[PDB]
Amino acid sequence: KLSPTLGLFRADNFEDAVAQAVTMVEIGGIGHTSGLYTNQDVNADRIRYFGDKLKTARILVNIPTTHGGIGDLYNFNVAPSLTLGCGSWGGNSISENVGPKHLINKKTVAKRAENMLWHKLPKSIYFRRGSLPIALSDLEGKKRAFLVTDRFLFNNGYADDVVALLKAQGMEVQTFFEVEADPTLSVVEKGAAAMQSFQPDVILALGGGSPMDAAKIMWVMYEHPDTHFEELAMRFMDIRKRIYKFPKMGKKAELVCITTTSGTGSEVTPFAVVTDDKTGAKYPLADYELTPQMAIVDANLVMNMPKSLTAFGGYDAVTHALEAYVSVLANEYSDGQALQALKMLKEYLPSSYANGAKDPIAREKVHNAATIAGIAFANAFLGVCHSMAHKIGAEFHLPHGLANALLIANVVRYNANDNPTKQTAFSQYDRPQARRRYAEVADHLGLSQPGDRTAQKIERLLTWLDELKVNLDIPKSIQAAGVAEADFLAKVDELAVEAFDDQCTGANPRYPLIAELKEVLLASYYGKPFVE
Amino acid sequence: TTNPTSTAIFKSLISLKTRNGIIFSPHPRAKNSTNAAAKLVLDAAIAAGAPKDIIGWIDQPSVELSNALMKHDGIALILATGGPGMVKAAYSSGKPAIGVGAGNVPVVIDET
Amino acid sequence: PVTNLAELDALVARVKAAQAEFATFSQEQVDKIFRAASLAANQARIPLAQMAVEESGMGIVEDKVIKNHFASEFIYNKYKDEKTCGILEEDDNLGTMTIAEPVGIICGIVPTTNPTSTAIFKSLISLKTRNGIIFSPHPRAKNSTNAAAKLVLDAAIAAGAPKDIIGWIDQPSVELSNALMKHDGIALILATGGPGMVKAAYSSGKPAIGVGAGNVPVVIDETADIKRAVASILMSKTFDNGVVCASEQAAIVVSEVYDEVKERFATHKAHVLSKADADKVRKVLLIDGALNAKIVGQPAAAIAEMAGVKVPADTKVLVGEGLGKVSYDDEFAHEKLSPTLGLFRADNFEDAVAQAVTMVEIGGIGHTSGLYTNQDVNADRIRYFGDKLKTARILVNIPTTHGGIGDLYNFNVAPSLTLGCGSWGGNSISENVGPKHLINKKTVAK
Amino acid sequence: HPDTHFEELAMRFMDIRKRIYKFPKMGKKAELVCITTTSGTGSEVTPFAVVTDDKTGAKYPLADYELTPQMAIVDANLVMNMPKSLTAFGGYDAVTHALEAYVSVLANEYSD
Repeated sequence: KLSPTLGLFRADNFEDAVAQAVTMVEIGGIGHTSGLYTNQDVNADRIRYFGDKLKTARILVNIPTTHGGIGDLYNFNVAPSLTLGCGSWGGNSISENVGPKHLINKKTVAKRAENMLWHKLPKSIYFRRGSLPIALSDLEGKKRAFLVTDRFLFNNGYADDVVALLKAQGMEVQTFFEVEADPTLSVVEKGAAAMQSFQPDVILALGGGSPMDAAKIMWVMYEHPDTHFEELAMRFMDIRKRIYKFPKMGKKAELVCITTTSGTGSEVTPFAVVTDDKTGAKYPLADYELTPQMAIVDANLVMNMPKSLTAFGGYDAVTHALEAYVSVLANEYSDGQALQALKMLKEYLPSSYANGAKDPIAREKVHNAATIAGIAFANAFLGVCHSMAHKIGAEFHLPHGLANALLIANVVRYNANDNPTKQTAFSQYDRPQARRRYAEVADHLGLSQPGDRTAQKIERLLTWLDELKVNLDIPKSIQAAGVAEADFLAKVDELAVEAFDDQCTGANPRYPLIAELKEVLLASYYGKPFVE
Repeated sequence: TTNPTSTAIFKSLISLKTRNGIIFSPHPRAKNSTNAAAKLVLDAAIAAGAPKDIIGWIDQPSVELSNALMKHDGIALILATGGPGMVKAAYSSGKPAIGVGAGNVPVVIDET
Repeated sequence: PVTNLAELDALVARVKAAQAEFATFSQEQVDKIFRAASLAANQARIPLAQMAVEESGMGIVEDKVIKNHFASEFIYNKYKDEKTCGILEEDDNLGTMTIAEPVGIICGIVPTTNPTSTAIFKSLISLKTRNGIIFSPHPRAKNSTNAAAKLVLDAAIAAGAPKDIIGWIDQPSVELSNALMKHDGIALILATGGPGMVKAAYSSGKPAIGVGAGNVPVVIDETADIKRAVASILMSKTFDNGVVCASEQAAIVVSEVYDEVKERFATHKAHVLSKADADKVRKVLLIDGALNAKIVGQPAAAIAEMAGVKVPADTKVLVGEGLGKVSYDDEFAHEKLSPTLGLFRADNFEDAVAQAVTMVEIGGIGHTSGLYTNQDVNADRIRYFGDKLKTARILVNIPTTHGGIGDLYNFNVAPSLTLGCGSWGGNSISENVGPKHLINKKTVAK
Repeated sequence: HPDTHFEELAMRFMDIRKRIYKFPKMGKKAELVCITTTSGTGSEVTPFAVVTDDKTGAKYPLADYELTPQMAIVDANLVMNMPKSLTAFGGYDAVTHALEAYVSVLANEYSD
């Protein structure tokens, strides 16, 4: 009306008035203002019942929709009834008051900049024969303790030793031996629930592979019972996306780890793998707060562990090392002890494989070498072969450590390239050429004639590994490993596609594509040399 | 015509905020006072170091002139308010536009 | 069966009521639906990438799969939990409650270039806004899109969702699209892709924002190192045959560093070109004057022979010289969206700047632009250039894409997509989309 | 520990391997963030300290692993301008540190 005139309605009830109101506003076509006159602290239900139905810009209760009462203004802080526009007429177009950002145009300029590389380690480690008593001697008043182990090893006269030493000053403990070859999404929560019933304050990780890392996982689940778990995985998938925060531990428990298998560097790495229960979805966890603060590397354990599981672990470590050195993530830092472990292993593998426990020299030597390898790729990530072998082990239940050991050969032949600039990225930046690096390894072992070219040294290198791995009595084609090959061909197709993106990604200097993986897989299965 | 004065100074002032240039379409009803304000505010601005003008406004405003500048290429934006019929032609421009208007403003009173 | 306005309007009513009582949900319960939907869309990127490979027709698989990776994870990490239900903020001192509320029914337009990522994107953010979304797949790429519609809705349903929140079209057709796009019940529309498309979108009398791009120029001065930029834009140029938004369209080279850059391309798979093959490719480049629609995502050898000339096979991109003229009529001036590029011969810094500004305006949308130069000897140059250029976004010594070594290059940035504007007109600096663009306000004063 | 005197901090803990018996008990109410500046000293990682007396300058060496700072940062921005041959002095100190360390009887495989 816009004039000193008004028409009224005769409403029936609260809801009748509300209906008439909504119907009345829509006629304007712009939701601007609407008013409620009512009792105010006997009726809140009414307040926001009414608020729920009405879509103006702005609701006032027991207030005139203007400016200027007594003194300052009624109401004294509010935009004017004008200044409320919208970019649309259409309907329900809730007006918004105007601001200079509606009158101003933007810029962001992003800068070019450099990155962060890394080297971080667990603080505390011990290493000898009979470490255990003298290692744990420094365990004063840490009062509650929890065991993580496997029923095979707990079944052996091993756990008894540590619980006795826990009684030595006397700890309230409980053994947990209820993990099989893998983290499951099933034991993890029962273990978490049991210990959080116990509220232990020290966690004892025992063994090889699955027992330790699953613990870590459910360990952290004790730290935050509140959160769900995907986003622990989904949020933190790999390195260098330090975005943004931690699940917040160091809290109410510490980690003391005991390896048993010579060949896994897991007990130092901040890594974990968990498997889903429908279809076994892989979930990789990787961030440095996962590193245990306590690591002990005794030997007493493996004098009696038989061949060639020895070989399996050693070959896993071997793979870890050679991939780590050539990794694009390789700083100078990992090169030192990676080279060290590689050099020092070449003598003590044949002896320990042939001799043990008659040779209580080579066994602990290769144990330490494997630990050093774990030190190495703790910062340099894995190679494509590693997750790919994860896969081959996955479908055919093949153990880790030898599955990759069947691959390494062709793998470096894939790296055996002069300059294919087909898919490589940023080649001449920090990684001049892998071939040279390999040759440095070769002559660095002295595996080369003083007068040689690179490729000469390279073939010497992988010949060395060839009959070296001959020495340890392993099949040379995966068919010789006992695999039905018709289905191999049938299912290698999708095997390769998941082999591509399985976190490899990957410091692999060169891109693979789906095709090359397939060539390599078939060549390795037949023991054929992948060469082009 | 309802608020020929406050709106003009409003827009002009916030424009000089945005380091802008503003063009005015006064109503043939209420233009002389609006143009007087245009003078006055520009004069204040000039006696502060402003460029010789930042205001434009229409003398004897007419519909075809309004459509011509409203469809002028050089203009970057338009600010309309008032009659519903007005802002709808404003939206019918293929150009960015926002219109300040209102609808029927209802109040309801209960027994309590 | 989605074919006629009978069943179209029926399903409109269906999803529309479903939104009506969907919008009544508490934040801490929609969150679970959120997590589950994100997860279940998250793992199976490989399938829809693969059957996108078959349905759409071109392109590279892993680019597609990891765009799905990046898109899903960006979306979730992008919007973990931001208060969108009920009260937003309170002033008990003045009794001013500010709350928010969903908008309504929205249509979604799916281009063939990214038929998958866009759909999940829109749908996921919609269930964020407690919305209902309608899809207009392209008759090219619809089956994979509808498969995604199934899959994501199935995840949502196995979380407590109303029986549907998706609508999508079977055998999409233009009249159906105009009917729903002009349907009364719809509250908004989200279009992207062809310039011609979003203009009809704006021609609706209804709120609309379109995600597009213009010709993306880069300029190179004498003080930059050649091989660096050469590298970066080979990676971007080759990305799935250069079909991503905000990708290379014009190479601007200052005077005396020119032929050396050119042989640097010649030292690589790029094929320079300065003869009648200019016309030989410009025919199919712009046949109808409207950007002939099968150069899209096609390999360099394919587009060379299918332009009529035979080329060394491993070549990656063809390079055009007949570009001394600067205007619309140049087909190199328009965007290419294929592993092809044309360059300029600039005279000085300011010549290149002028050509750049003239080049951008042709796109009509200020989206992206690139400077390759020395960086701490020239700041005057930096922001001289910054002063003249009005794209959305300036990058110096950087490719305008996503994914280098490790995290991303650059590792914190919105995608080249997701950048729309409420206007086409000119200099319309794109803004990326957010839920406040999808949510309505309230303050109640006490 | 404001309470204790200081000799026995030195007198009690003179070198390595006499882990007899306890700590002065820190990790307490402050943390350590260290920035080296001189290329050639590994002090900012070592749990070592040297203090000199005031009569005659009696040397007091302190050595035990809880002295290690939890935080170490090694930037370069610092020494582009530090002149020759103080560069050489630090580098040669580090050189000595290394060659002695390798041949030391305490040398495990770890330091090699």
